[PDB]
Amino acid sequence: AEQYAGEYEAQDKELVQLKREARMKGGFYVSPEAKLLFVVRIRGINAMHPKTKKILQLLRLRQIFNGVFLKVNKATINMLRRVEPYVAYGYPNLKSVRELIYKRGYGKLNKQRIPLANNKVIEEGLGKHNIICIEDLVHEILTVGPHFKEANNFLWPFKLKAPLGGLKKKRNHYVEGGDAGNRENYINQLVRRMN
Amino acid sequence: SKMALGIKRASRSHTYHRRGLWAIKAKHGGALPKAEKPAAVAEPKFYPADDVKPRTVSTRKPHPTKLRSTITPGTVLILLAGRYMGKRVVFLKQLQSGLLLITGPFKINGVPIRRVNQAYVIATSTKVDISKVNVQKFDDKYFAREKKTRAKKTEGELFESDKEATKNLPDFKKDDQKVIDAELIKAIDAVPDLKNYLGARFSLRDGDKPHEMTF
Amino acid sequence: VAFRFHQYQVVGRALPTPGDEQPKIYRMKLWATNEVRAKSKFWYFLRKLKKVKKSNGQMLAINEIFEKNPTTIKNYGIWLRYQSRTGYHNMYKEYRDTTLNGAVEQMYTEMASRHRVRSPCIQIIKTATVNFKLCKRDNTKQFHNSKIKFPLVYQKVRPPTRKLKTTYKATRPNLFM
Amino acid sequence: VSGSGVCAKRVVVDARHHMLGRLASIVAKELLNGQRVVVVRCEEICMSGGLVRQKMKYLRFLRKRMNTKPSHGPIHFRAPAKILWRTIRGMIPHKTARGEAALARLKAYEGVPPPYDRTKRMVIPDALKVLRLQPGHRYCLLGQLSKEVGWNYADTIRELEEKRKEKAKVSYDRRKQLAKLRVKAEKAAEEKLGTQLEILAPIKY
Amino acid sequence: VKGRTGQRVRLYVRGTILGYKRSKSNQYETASLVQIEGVNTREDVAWYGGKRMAYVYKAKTKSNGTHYRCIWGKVSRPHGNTGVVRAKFTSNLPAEAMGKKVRVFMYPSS
Amino acid sequence: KEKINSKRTKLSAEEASKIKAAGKAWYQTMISDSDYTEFDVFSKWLGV
RNA sequence: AAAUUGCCGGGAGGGAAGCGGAUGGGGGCCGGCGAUGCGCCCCGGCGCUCGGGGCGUGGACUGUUGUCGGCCGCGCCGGCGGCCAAAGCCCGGGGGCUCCGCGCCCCCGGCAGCCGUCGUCGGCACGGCCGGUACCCGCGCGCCGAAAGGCGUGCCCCUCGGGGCACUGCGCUGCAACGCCCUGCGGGCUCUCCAUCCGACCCGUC
RNA sequence: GUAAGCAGAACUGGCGAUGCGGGAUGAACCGGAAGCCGGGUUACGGUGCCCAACUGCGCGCUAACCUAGAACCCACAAAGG
RNA sequence: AUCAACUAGCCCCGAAAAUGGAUGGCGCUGAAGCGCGCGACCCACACCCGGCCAUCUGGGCGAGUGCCAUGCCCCGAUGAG
Ligand SMILES: [Mg+2]
Ligand SMILES: [Mg+2]
Ligand SMILES: [Mg+2]
Ligand SMILES: [Mg+2]
Ligand SMILES: [Mg+2]
Ligand SMILES: [Mg+2]
Ligand SMILES: [Mg+2]
Ligand SMILES: [Mg+2]
Ligand SMILES: [Mg+2]
Ligand SMILES: [Mg+2]
Ligand SMILES: [Mg+2]
Ligand SMILES: [Mg+2]
Repeated sequence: AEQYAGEYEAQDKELVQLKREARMKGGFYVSPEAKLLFVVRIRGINAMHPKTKKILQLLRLRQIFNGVFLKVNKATINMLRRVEPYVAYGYPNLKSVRELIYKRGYGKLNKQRIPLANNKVIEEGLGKHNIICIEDLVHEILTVGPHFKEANNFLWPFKLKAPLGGLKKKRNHYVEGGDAGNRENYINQLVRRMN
Repeated sequence: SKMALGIKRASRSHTYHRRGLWAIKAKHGGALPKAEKPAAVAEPKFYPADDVKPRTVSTRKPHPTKLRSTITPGTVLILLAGRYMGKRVVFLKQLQSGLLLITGPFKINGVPIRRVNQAYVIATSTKVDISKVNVQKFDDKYFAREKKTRAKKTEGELFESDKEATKNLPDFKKDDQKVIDAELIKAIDAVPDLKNYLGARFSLRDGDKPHEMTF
Repeated sequence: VAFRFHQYQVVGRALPTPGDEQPKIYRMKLWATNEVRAKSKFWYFLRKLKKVKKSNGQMLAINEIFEKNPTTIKNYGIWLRYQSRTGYHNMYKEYRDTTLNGAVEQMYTEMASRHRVRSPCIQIIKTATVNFKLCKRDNTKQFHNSKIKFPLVYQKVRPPTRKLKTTYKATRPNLFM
Repeated sequence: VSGSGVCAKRVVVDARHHMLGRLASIVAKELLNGQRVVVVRCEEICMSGGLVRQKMKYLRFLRKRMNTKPSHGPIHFRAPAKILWRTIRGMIPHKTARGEAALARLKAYEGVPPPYDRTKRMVIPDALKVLRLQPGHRYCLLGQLSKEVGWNYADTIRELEEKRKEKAKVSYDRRKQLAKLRVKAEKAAEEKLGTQLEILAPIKY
Repeated sequence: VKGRTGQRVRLYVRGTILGYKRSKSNQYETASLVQIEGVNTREDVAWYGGKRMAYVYKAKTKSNGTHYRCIWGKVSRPHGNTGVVRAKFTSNLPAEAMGKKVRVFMYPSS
Repeated sequence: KEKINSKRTKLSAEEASKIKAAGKAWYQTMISDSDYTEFDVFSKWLGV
């Protein structure tokens, strides 16, 4: 945990260092596009096109106000493309990821949803993957790791609270005024009121 | 810093320091003592049919109820409930069981030294100097009821026989009131008008919004 | 304090292609409510002008412009293209405001009031601090005088906060401009 | 509109130059919350829209009558007190026991019949014409409407109000006299008590 | 007024019962709605949140020597931007209680 | 709290000038607008 | 037996009544509706049970408060990072406008007080609902302390203040304080009538 | 087919079999699917009264001497001045 | 300082039906209308936590101080017809 935190600040200073250096040297630095998405479903299980119903069943969003963590890649982001009217999604940061894992962390242990209230559950779900504590799980998700598949399929879909303070219109896209689709950085702003 | 207190308490080394395993490394050699098999009663008078459970000695040690920040020995308080609601009294000190101990004084308010729950009082921004008063004589046993037997039903014949007799608060509480009342009046006359103030009772006359009212 | 709009400048380019592996760079000055909305409007314009789509495009940077001197009043001009109910039109609107950002929000509200055009319909061609002695429009140019003076023909009476609000007030209010 | 919350036994309302709909919604919520109102000078209520618009509205209201028994259908009132009372009945659910008990608290009068002459008449700032209409829009007075609709007591109310107004002018001059003497009395006590009364100086004006 | 008879100190602010927590077609009798006299805004009811109230009515039969009755309750949370509160009582109020007075003391004070 | 040398000299003046120079250069390319010399029928309307 | 009718006593009624959910007001009815018994002791005879006193206690229901957890809402404050951060403030310099909103507009360079957005770290105060312990907590095996709690030794860190780490064992382990009433005009009821708010079209059927 | 609350087809969903919150009322429109309860927060829809929520903070437009105008389906109005 | 055309926002004309009549009603005119916003609030059997019922899955309990074993205890999800 000490070293994970140390590289969190190291990377956070490194981004500013690079951007400042690029401005200094004349050009500009393009930030590295996010490796991780947080997707949260915002529309209910009623009146769904069957292909969309399958998309959500595959993403593990089988109930309104569930949250899942997703790898970014052309396979999955074009899967979200097909189902954007039903999800709101974006780029989780460290606080959002860690406090989702702490306050709403459940593990798919033997098909049962075991609360992640102690370090020992991870010894059982993982440990063939060199993930031993909650902080290993948080790091190995956030910095999408060689074992992210297992450390996400271990996680149970986050069963989130209804958005405190309300929610804008769910009918439209976030760009047009609504809530579905990319809100790349602002899933962070939404999570503190889903959670 | 409640969180910092929690961490410092939860540290293993400081748990050692608190539970005092050292000085248990003093008595019983340089190693922690053994425990034994007590309770050799072997004399059960009666065998309960259901699974047996004995009585609890509560091993849990609740935190004392905390006093408000705006309460200092020497404040003038406002009673809220009971027969003395509205009376303005003086907070002497928080007695050991967790309740406030107040005085009228009894000469001016008719409120004796009495025990009042912290919930039902409001602090006032005023202070009196009560460095010179003796209170140590007060405790919980001073107020412990020793309620009599439930074989007495208060009838019509007792209704005013108790009033026309003095078999009531015994004379030493009477005597006590005199000493506290004197030793606190001497310091109440130092503050102007405070005698009239404590003689008055607090009323919420029309157009008075409590949340707007300071205290 | 909070501004409903912000003026960003967004730079993007096509993907590198092994023919012409250094694509040309496009910079645009956009108004939008936040970063993602600015970016999404940016790819709109490059798709309809430079034939560049986001999938075959790349975002280089989004930065937010702020105003030099929020404490000084500036005559602003906005050349804007909008869609009426029956076609498209080109307008010039002059405002006075301490920030271009506030002037743009003023313009969106004024368009939505005078012409029932919603924000999805308005394209801001050009913004320029058109200093005085060059403003073309009566409503702006009539405020260009020292020794300006006028009363408050219209002022609300209302308790300073909600706490003072009563239903019954024995005395008729005294209004005077 | 939540309700004043005042604890008065009755609240008397000087309905001169207030708006019919808004005065009536405020009063209706007072009545529903349980506060007894007495609206006086109901004949002076201002209504937005021209006198011609209100005329046309009220004659459309007149054509509405039950065909097979006219005495049964709409009851088209003419007095300003009754027109306001009907308006408030519009906002109160009058087909429930709560509704009829609500209207029971409502007493509406033309003018100010005693014992409401010797009573401070509270106005509702949420409905005054001065604060609710933009000066320059056409409006009308409920009394002038009802006169043109079939209320035959306009002259009587005018007579009673002119008498009441002069009778109150006399008393108000009496209270000017008493007030100047009491001003003299306040300074008589002020220059009689000095250091004994400094405490009121920083909270007096 | 002067030389009057009645309670000599009021240690409670009056309030009016106003209804129930209701949607357009439901009532939730568990929580009632109360208007405290003198409170006008959402922040100010945060002070009374907790201070218990009393519905004091009076029945037809005399019990324990009095017709007066008391049902007990407290201010749970604000209800809206205009100083209305939600009140929770030991046993749900009669529907006839809406419109009547309620005493709101300051017992659980601070 | 008692005015110790709380944040003191951190960077030399000579590069502290170039950093601000690069900042102003970026802001100039940030607020620069197009010349609008492509719209030969709307030159009068656009003002240039 | 019901349908149905009469009499007596009660109840309520502005063009239906009946029914569901809330309590409230009446009734009518419930003492397993609600307890007085445990431990310690001394006789006085019959270590054990009963008769007497002393003893610490203990009960249905209900109430308030405290403290721990859990969840939750709400308000206040502080620090940091990012932006070219700008700006006002203090100092400097450079342009264009020509009687002009004119002692005007624009721009750059120094500074060392407060002050937007985005991100983040933390502090506090109030309150709601549930829970009250065989495991997580907690208590004893030492002392001081009414108590919150303080107290040992050795190694690392800053070296002020103090901070971090450590050797670790046996056991035990259902949170408390005080009330109200106890045959009462009491308590509460799933029964009856009535009022009030909300809901509510008459069932079987094609 | 002139059009049809018309007849016949394609992909999907709904109703039928379904309550519940909103659209005043409506089988299929909008939200949403359900064991019984307490607490919190919401979706759609709104905050003048009926009716729980602001006569809240802003900016304009409209004056209707025709029932001014006021909810996706929707309960319509045109050509033209 | 002025003239003409063009254009589009609200409003007006265009605009006629039979029981009395329907922005849902009252009413509304620095709106309680129309267009765009900003806070907060109010509102489902929806979402989160907690109690309990049932179903389904997965477990523990014998040289038995041992159990309606068809029983008891534990974990997880779910509940429309
Ligand atoms: Mg809220
Ligand atoms: Mg919404
Ligand atoms: Mg849809
Ligand atoms: Mg029979
Ligand atoms: Mg009849
Ligand atoms: Mg019923
Ligand atoms: Mg009952
Ligand atoms: Mg707590
Ligand atoms: Mg069928
Ligand atoms: Mg609920
Ligand atoms: Mg309301
Ligand atoms: Mg025109």
